[PDB]
This record gives sequence, C-alpha cells and structure tokens, in this order.
Amino acid sequence: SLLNVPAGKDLPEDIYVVIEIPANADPIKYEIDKESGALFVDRFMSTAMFYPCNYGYINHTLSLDGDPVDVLVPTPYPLQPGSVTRCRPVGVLKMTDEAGEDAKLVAVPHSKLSKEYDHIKDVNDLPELLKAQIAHFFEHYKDLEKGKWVKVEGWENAEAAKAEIVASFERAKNK
Amino acid sequence: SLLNVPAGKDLPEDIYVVIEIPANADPIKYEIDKESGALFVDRFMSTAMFYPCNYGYINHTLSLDGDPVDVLVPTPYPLQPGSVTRCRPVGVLKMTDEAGEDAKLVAVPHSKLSKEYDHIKDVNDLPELLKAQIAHFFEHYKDLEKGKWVKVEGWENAEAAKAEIVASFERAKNK
Amino acid sequence: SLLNVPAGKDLPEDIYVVIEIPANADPIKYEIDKESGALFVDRFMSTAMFYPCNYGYINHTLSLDGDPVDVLVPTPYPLQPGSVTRCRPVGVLKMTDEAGEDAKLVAVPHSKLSKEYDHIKDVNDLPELLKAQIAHFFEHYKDLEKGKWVKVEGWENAEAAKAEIVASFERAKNK
Amino acid sequence: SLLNVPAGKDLPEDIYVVIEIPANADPIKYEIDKESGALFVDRFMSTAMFYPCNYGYINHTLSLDGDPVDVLVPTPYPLQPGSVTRCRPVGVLKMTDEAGEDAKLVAVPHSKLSKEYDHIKDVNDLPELLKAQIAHFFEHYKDLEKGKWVKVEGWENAEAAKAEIVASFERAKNK
Amino acid sequence: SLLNVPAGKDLPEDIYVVIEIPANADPIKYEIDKESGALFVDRFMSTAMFYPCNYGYINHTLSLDGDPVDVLVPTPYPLQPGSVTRCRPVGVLKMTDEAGEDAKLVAVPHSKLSKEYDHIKDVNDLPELLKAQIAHFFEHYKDLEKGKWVKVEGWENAEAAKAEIVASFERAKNK
Amino acid sequence: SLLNVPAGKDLPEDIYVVIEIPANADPIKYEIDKESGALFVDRFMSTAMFYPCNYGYINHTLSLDGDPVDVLVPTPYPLQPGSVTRCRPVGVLKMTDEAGEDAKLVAVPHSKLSKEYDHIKDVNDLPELLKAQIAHFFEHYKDLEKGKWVKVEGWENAEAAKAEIVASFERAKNK
Ligand SMILES: [Ca+2]
Ligand SMILES: [Ca+2]
Ligand SMILES: [Ca+2]
Ligand SMILES: [Ca+2]
Ligand SMILES: [Ca+2]
Ligand SMILES: [Ca+2]
Ligand SMILES: [Ca+2]
Ligand SMILES: [Ca+2]
Ligand SMILES: [Ca+2]
Ligand SMILES: [Ca+2]
Ligand SMILES: [Ca+2]
Ligand SMILES: [Ca+2]
Ligand SMILES: [Ca+2]
Ligand SMILES: [Ca+2]
Ligand SMILES: [Ca+2]
Ligand SMILES: [Ca+2]
Ligand SMILES: [Ca+2]
Ligand SMILES: [Ca+2]
Ligand SMILES: [Ca+2]
Ligand SMILES: [Ca+2]
Ligand SMILES: [Ca+2]
Ligand SMILES: [Ca+2]
Ligand SMILES: [Ca+2]
Ligand SMILES: [Ca+2]
Ligand SMILES: [Cl-]
Ligand SMILES: [Cl-]
Ligand SMILES: [Cl-]
Ligand SMILES: [Cl-]
Ligand SMILES: [Cl-]
Ligand SMILES: [Cl-]
Ligand SMILES: [Cl-]
Ligand SMILES: [Cl-]
Ligand SMILES: [Cl-]
Ligand SMILES: [Cl-]
Ligand SMILES: [Cl-]
Ligand SMILES: [Cl-]
Ligand SMILES: [Cl-]
Ligand SMILES: [Cl-]
Ligand SMILES: [Cl-]
Ligand SMILES: [Cl-]
Ligand SMILES: [Cl-]
Ligand SMILES: [Cl-]
Ligand code: NA
Ligand code: NA
Ligand code: NA
Ligand code: NA
Ligand code: NA
Ligand code: NA
Repeated sequence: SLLNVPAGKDLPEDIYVVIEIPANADPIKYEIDKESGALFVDRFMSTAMFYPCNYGYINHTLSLDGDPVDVLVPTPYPLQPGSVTRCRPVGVLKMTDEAGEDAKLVAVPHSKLSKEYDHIKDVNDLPELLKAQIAHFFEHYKDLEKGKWVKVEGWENAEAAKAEIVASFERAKNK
Repeated sequence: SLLNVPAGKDLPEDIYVVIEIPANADPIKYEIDKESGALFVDRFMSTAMFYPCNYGYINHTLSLDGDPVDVLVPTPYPLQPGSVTRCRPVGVLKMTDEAGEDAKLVAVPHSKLSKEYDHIKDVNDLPELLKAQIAHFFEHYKDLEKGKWVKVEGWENAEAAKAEIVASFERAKNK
Repeated sequence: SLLNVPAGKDLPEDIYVVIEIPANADPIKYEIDKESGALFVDRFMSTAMFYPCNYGYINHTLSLDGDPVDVLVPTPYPLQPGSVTRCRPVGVLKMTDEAGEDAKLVAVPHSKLSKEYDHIKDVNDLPELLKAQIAHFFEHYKDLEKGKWVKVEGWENAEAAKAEIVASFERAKNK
Repeated sequence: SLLNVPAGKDLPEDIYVVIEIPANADPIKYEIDKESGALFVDRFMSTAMFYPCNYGYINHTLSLDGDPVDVLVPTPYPLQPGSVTRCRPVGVLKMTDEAGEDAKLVAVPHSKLSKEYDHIKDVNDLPELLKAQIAHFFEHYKDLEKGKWVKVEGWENAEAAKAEIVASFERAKNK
Repeated sequence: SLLNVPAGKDLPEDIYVVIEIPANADPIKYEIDKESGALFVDRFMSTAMFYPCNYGYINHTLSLDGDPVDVLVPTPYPLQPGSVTRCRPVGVLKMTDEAGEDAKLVAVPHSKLSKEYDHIKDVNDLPELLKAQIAHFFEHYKDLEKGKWVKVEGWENAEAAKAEIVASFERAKNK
Repeated sequence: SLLNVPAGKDLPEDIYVVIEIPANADPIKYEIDKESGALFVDRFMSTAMFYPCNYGYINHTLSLDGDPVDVLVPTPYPLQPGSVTRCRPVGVLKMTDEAGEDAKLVAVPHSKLSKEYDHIKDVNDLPELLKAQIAHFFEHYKDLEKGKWVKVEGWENAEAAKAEIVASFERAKNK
C-alpha cells in the first residue's frame, strides 16, 4: 500500500512525496488514512481557493500536528491523488494553525523525473509569484471554517526544510 | 487497502462510503474487486447516461445481490474513484434488477465534512429534481444491455435506509 | 493491492491489464512500484505527445526489461490510473529501446465489458490510423530524452502477442 | 458571424455543421440565436444524459420546427460550441417531438478533415451501438420535462438525409 | 455578435447575462471587448482563487466603472465564455474597488431554463455558504495585485438588484 | 467579430494574438475563417501530439502562406479558442512546410496581463525545454499526413520576430 512507501531514497536530500490533492483542483481536501492507506475526504473546503501546487506528505514522518509532514510539489501537470513523486526539498513556509506549528515544505521533482527544476536549488530560486500564492492560500483557505485558522510566519531555505524532514522522520522513528 | 475501511464510525447513522464511480463521469462502470481491493472495469455502459451522484458502497456489508450495499452520495464536486467519504443516510430508492432486490441508498456528506447537507434530514428534503434523475437513471441505464434490466419500486425514508444498512451489515457479519 | 491481481482469468486469451497511464492524458509517465503497489511518477515526458491508448501491464509477468509486459488498451473513454481491465490480446508492436527488446501488446476490452471490440480478432482488424499513431508515438516519444531511444521493428498478430504473454508469464513464474 | 457561414461547399454532399453542443458534455442545451449569432442557453436538461455525438445544425436551412436542420457529427474528440465542421451526410433518424417531425441527421467529418470516416458511406456503416445510443438518447432525454416528448420513427439512409438537407435549404431560400 | 444581444426580454425582472468567466475555472480573467465583441484576456489573476459562480454582464448597461453591470449566475454546470443565459435577479453584493462602487449582482437561471432556482426569490433564499464564498472571493481576489483592491459593503435584496439594473440600463441609454 | 480586432496597440512591440488552439489540447486543428470570423475545424491531426503553447495569429497580417502570421503564446493556463491575448514578441522559429516559409513566432503575455513573463526579453530567455518541444512538435506533427511536411530552420531573436510582424502587417496593408 501507500503505507509501505519509504520516506525517501536518501533523506533529506532525496525524498518521496505521497500526493493527496492535485494542484489547481476542486476544493476537496483528501487525506490518506494512516490505518488503511485509503484516500479519505477530510472536508469540502469552504473558500473558493485551490492549492497552488500538488499537496501531500512524506511517509514515515510525524509532525507536531500528529500527521506526516506536509509538502507542496510544483509540477508541469497536476498529479493523481495517491501517486508518489520523487523530489528534492528547496524551502519551507513556516506557520501556525489551530493545532500549532505546521510547516509547509516545498520540494521540486527530482532531476531523474525532469530537468525542469534542477535550477531551483534554494528558496530564493522559487518564483516570487508562486511563493506569494502559497502564502496567500494558507493565510486564507480556512477563513470560512469555524475553528480553523492560520498564522503565516515566513519562508526559510532548503537547509531549514531538510532539518524539518529529519526532525519529523526521527520523531516517527521513536513515535 | 480499501478492503480494511470500516463500514462506519457509528453505523447506521455515521457511515463510510467507498466511491467507485464519480458523479457526471464518463460511462465506465468501475467496481472494487473484493479479493484484491483494486478498481476493476465491470463494463463500458451502453446508454448515453451518467450517475447523478457519486456511486459506491459501504464496506463490510453484503446485500442480496452478493455485493456490498449500493450508495449514492451527492457532493459539490465529483469524488475520485477509490476514495472514501464519511456520510449520513437520508433515503433509499427501492428497486429490483436482473438479479433481484437491490436498493440504492442516498447518503449525504457528514457535517464534519461540510455543513451544506445538514438541512437534509430525510428523503423529503432531497431535491425533487435529483430524486427524479436518480429514479430515471436506474430505470434506463440498462436499456441497451441484454440481460440487464430494472424495476424501480419507490423512495423510502431515512429510517428505511438505516434498516437496510443494518441488515446488510449483519448479513456480512455472518456471511 | 494491485500486487495481488491475477495475470488473467485464462491466459493468454483472457487477461487483466493494470492501467498506469490513460489515453490522451498529460505527459506524466506513471509506473506501478512492484514493492509497494503504489503509482509512482517515473518521469515527466519531454515531448509534446500522448499515449494513443491506455497504457499498462499484465501483473505476474516479467519481460526482458525487468518489468511486466507492456500493454496498450483502446477504450471508448480513458481509464483511471491504477484500475484493472479485462481484455483480449489482438496484436503486438515489436521494438527495441535503450534497454533491449520491449514489445508493446495491444489488447481490447473483453466482450463481457463491451461488444464494441468483438469484431477485432487480429492485428489487421485494428484501425490503420491507430496502429500508425502507436508506431509513431513509440518512434518519437523519447526523442528529447538523453539515453532513451527506440527502434520500431513492426506489427505482428494475435498469436505472436499471446506467445509473448505466455513467455513472460513463464519467465516470472521462475523469475 | 456564425450567421454568415454557408450551408455547404456543395450541398447536400458537402456541408458545414455549426456545433452547438459537444459530444459527452454537461447537460447544457445551447442554441445559436438566429438574430445575434450568439450561443444561448436554451435549458439545463433534466435527465442524466449526454449527446452521443456533437450536435448542431446546417446554417441557411429551415426545418418544420422553425429552426435549421439538426445534425449529429461523430468526431474523435469533442468539438467546441460555436465551431464549424465540414461533413458528409450518411443517414437520418426520423422522429416527431412536441412540435412535430424533426429529424436528426448524421454527418461524418469530410475526408479533407480526416480519413477516419471515409469508410462510412451509408447508414448501415455507422456502428450499431452508436445508432442505438442516438435513438435511445432522443427517446428519453425529454422524459423529465413537462411538455417536451419524442416519438422515434426509425433510421433512413444517406439519400434520405440528403433529401432532407435539400428540402430544408429550399425552405429557407423562400422562407 | 455579442454586441447585439438585448439587455433582457423584460428588464429588470427578465434579463440576459453574457458570460465571461465560468464558475470554478482557471484564473483567467476574460472580458468582452466592447468594440469588437471578442473575448479578451484582461489578466491572469494572481491569487489561487476561482469565481464561485459564472461571471459576466448585462449588455447595453453602463455602470460607474465604465463597463456593463457585473452579474454572477449560479448554474448546475459551468457555462461557456461568450454564451448568454436568461436569468432573474435575486440580490446584490455592494462593494467599492480601486475604481469606485461596482456592485456584483446575483441572478439565477430563468424558470424556462430550469425549475431548480424558482424557489430562490430573494437574497435570503441564496445559500449562506455561496453568499459567504462570493463575499470572500471579492474581498481577496485582488490581494496580490498592486493597485487593485476591494471594500465589500454588504448584501442587498432583489429590489436593490433590480434598481441597479434599471439605473445602469438608463445610464447607457443616454451614455 | 474577431475580424475587427487590431493587429496590436503598438506593433510590433505590443500585439494581439487571436487564439485558435489551446496548449495541451485534443488534436483538433481549428482555424478562423477569414470570411466569417468563425472557428472552423481544419483537420483532426493524425499524430498523437499537442501544441506546447496556445496557438493562433495576429489579425490584419498576411504571411507568404496566405494566412495571418502564426504565433505561439505560453500561458499559465490554456486559453479559449477564439479569445484574444495581448502579448510581446520574444523569438521566432524559422521553418518551411509544404507550402513554403512559414515561421512560428513566440510572444509572451504582456506585462499588464501578468508579470510572470516580464523576465523573458529575448529568445535565449525562453526555457530550453519549451523551445525544444516546439521545434520537435513542428518537426513531427505532420508525419502521418500525406502532402504535409516540415523543415525546421532554427530559432531567431526578438528583433527577427518583430521584423516578421512588420513585414506581414505591411503585406496585408497592400494585400
Ligand atoms: Ca481545475
Ligand atoms: Ca497534511
Ligand atoms: Ca494543519
Ligand atoms: Ca499538517
Ligand atoms: Ca463529465
Ligand atoms: Ca454495487
Ligand atoms: Ca445490481
Ligand atoms: Ca448492487
Ligand atoms: Ca487530455
Ligand atoms: Ca511498462
Ligand atoms: Ca522500455
Ligand atoms: Ca517495458
Ligand atoms: Ca464529459
Ligand atoms: Ca436544433
Ligand atoms: Ca425539437
Ligand atoms: Ca430541431
Ligand atoms: Ca476547474
Ligand atoms: Ca465586468
Ligand atoms: Ca471592478
Ligand atoms: Ca465592474
Ligand atoms: Ca489536455
Ligand atoms: Ca495559422
Ligand atoms: Ca503552414
Ligand atoms: Ca501559417
Ligand atoms: Cl522509510
Ligand atoms: Cl503544481
Ligand atoms: Cl534532484
Ligand atoms: Cl466495520
Ligand atoms: Cl454528486
Ligand atoms: Cl452528519
Ligand atoms: Cl496469476
Ligand atoms: Cl483508448
Ligand atoms: Cl473477448
Ligand atoms: Cl449557403
Ligand atoms: Cl462525437
Ligand atoms: Cl467526404
Ligand atoms: Cl436592449
Ligand atoms: Cl455556478
Ligand atoms: Cl424566472
Ligand atoms: Cl490593425
Ligand atoms: Cl501555454
Ligand atoms: Cl510587455
Ligand atoms: Na476559520
Ligand atoms: Na437491458
Ligand atoms: Na532520446
Ligand atoms: Na417530457
Ligand atoms: Na491589491
Ligand atoms: Na506528412
């Protein structure tokens, strides 16, 4: 199942991301159920917004919210929910939501999948529009849902992203 | 796998539905294979019709046709085949087909997924057009397939739907 | 999982094909990972081309490239990645790529799924345009990827396709 | 505008069809307004059905219902509403609806657009499934609309189709 | 052309709306050019948002921003840009943007197109979620565009909507 | 109509492009008919290829093939056939086809539509993958059509593109 996919070939540089939500999709918030490996509908989002990138997680990690760490993956074409993409972390958007600190990593397709993102080595190489769109999305996507909310704290670099990967990988290792 | 998803958090009021066919999709009749949990193509439907709602089943139930009980789930946006949605039963369309009585439950997204359907408490709260579309779909979707056919028997309420859930859950329990 | 799906009800005449890529889709080359059964992104294809048919494989087979044997399945509407379709082999396009001989079977939906393809009994019954499109696709889809390439060797009949099925089924049987 | 498009290069053998509704589309019944040439929504159809082919009309014709003659055009991929396709008539489905006799021509893409349909010379060469789907569609698409209804009278050949073209062209000529 | 479409059969009760942007579409802000009647790209919107309803205007009106009055039209399925739908006004969202007061009417499909919206007689009958989504959309869709901004002032009823229609119709009449 | 759209606000720097074919679309080759301004189907393309960018023309120009000059426009999301986008030329792919020299301009969305392409000032700033995809597309898209063919001659800069615009604008001016 999706439950059995590694965190990565060589974390934190070389990771796999399980996709839950495609870029530019209908506002259905899918989440993989850890017990079954199945894709569940968490909610029908209430704002008229879409994820700027594919959205998913790194398996065999545990963030402080109790779920695997959250990752955005830009691609040339939207990915299928439940698919897995090999990627390389390049930055992280720090934020707190209704449950606490819950960072949003950005990882680009690995060179072996495409050469398109090889020039993106660190967070400053991400397009400014994309970064602003991501920040705006997380600032506002919960605006019409009672008891959900976000404080966006700012962009940090690839080293920071990799530290978060390692930390949440080690957290799951000793659960 | 999808094989391991509960029938519900608290049946029959609070159920999970495994989706096989999205609303308003191409006429591919997918079915989950009970042995593998994989999505198989049962047939390419022959009429130029689409399911008015997402279509799927409640796991760990057994109807008289030998399959898990059939459920229609209206949503704001079509769901992915193989995904699972938490729902609440609100009515049932009774019918017989070429194999016998094989009712079609209607269950709406659970309040925790959306508030949109909370006002739908019983079958009379479903839109009349939607109910008529569902009835017409099942009356006609087999019209061009030899040895497939339907007799639609009528709409019944949420209590009737819940009774069917319990009955087919208990049937699977002792198989 | 998809790992547990038979090669066929009655190979080589009656087979199942696990779909990885839909017909006429975005240029994402998905592949099922044999370890996990999950759909991985192999690459983002570099040419502006699409598969003329759904593309996938027969489980529990092993071709000389180390993967299960490759199958194209024409359908009236594109199939979902990760779904399984019952089919009947009708021809094969022989070719060598950067790793060696790696034939592309064509199998049509089984009569039980549709009557649409029953008249296609052998390779000469496939539409000429479709065959030419398939040949052209494999001749060119790697043209912009370094270290990937193809030599198309020609169309052969249904008996040849069935021989390839049996051979790669027997190869996996003794791995 | 679309108002100024010829009926055909060489009617009735060589015609243009203005497309109003794509094949396999959402149930929005678009119609070109004769005054403005704009695409208007006639209605949101009430049954869960789709047109088996693109649907439109031959400009500068007048059928007995007061509109230009109705044409179905099968294509490999759905056409855009408001686009124009060169075609060749091959058959006609005779029927009466709530307003009277209102035949449905079938015309295939002209050889200059594609070779795919050149083998379809007359109504017997159309696929049987497609013809049955068209007949079933018109028999049922008005089933949930009060004061709309259909009596399907049967398939006739290409000569009959061409006669209808000429007759409605001549009708518009002297309005 | 679209330039020649009436404001309505019987304004302000019975209007036509020219659609520029479909509901739930990609973030391309199309606008009809008054000179040519063609659909121009005004901009590629910068936030990750979509219009909750189809969006367009009433022809032969002039609002204070210099364009025809703006209308949102909910439908069961998204409409084609450049198409025209007969509708009935039911409410208005008052707001000011970077150019001044520029209200957003809501008009539902006319009864002759569908019975689905007949129960919506006034603004209080619109779903609360939809109204909140519309308000949130206009509050935020310009958030990442320099020199574009919005102050949302509040919902008013069908009479207010009709007054705005009449006022901008009369404004265009004497330009 | 589309017939009445200017070549540009300030040619050759500031142009309008009428879109005929969206990026990444089905293989329907639409063309605007100069007489009617309507979108006609020229052909159903025979290779399994798609245009890497939106494709269209500059109105009120005449190239040596007798049609207005051909332009590719990259956008974040595909454009609607028949829509018009303001753009800025940045390069040109020179080639000859079955009718003669028939260059393919590349023009990016004008700064007023988006800031995304402002950094693309000349042909060397276009992504290498995109340029290679465009070249490969034109080298191969006619490979399965008798009496259609292409010789790609190479990329030239923005000044060359602008010269071609001016030349074909002046050609149409004196027809
Ligand atoms: Ca989308
Ligand atoms: Ca998450
Ligand atoms: Ca969270
Ligand atoms: Ca999280
Ligand atoms: Ca659909
Ligand atoms: Ca079932
Ligand atoms: Ca049944
Ligand atoms: Ca059943
Ligand atoms: Ca496609
Ligand atoms: Ca393979
Ligand atoms: Ca290979
Ligand atoms: Ca292979
Ligand atoms: Ca469709
Ligand atoms: Ca008609
Ligand atoms: Ca009629
Ligand atoms: Ca008619
Ligand atoms: Ca959309
Ligand atoms: Ca406007
Ligand atoms: Ca405004
Ligand atoms: Ca306005
Ligand atoms: Ca596409
Ligand atoms: Ca051209
Ligand atoms: Ca040419
Ligand atoms: Ca040309
Ligand atoms: Cl791991
Ligand atoms: Cl993306
Ligand atoms: Cl990498
Ligand atoms: Cl259970
Ligand atoms: Cl639904
Ligand atoms: Cl509930
Ligand atoms: Cl097996
Ligand atoms: Cl196919
Ligand atoms: Cl068979
Ligand atoms: Cl004419
Ligand atoms: Cl069609
Ligand atoms: Cl012809
Ligand atoms: Cl008027
Ligand atoms: Cl809508
Ligand atoms: Cl009304
Ligand atoms: Cl001009
Ligand atoms: Cl593009
Ligand atoms: Cl510019
Ligand atoms: Na909130
Ligand atoms: Na039947
Ligand atoms: Na290569
Ligand atoms: Na009726
Ligand atoms: Na702003
Ligand atoms: Na050729």
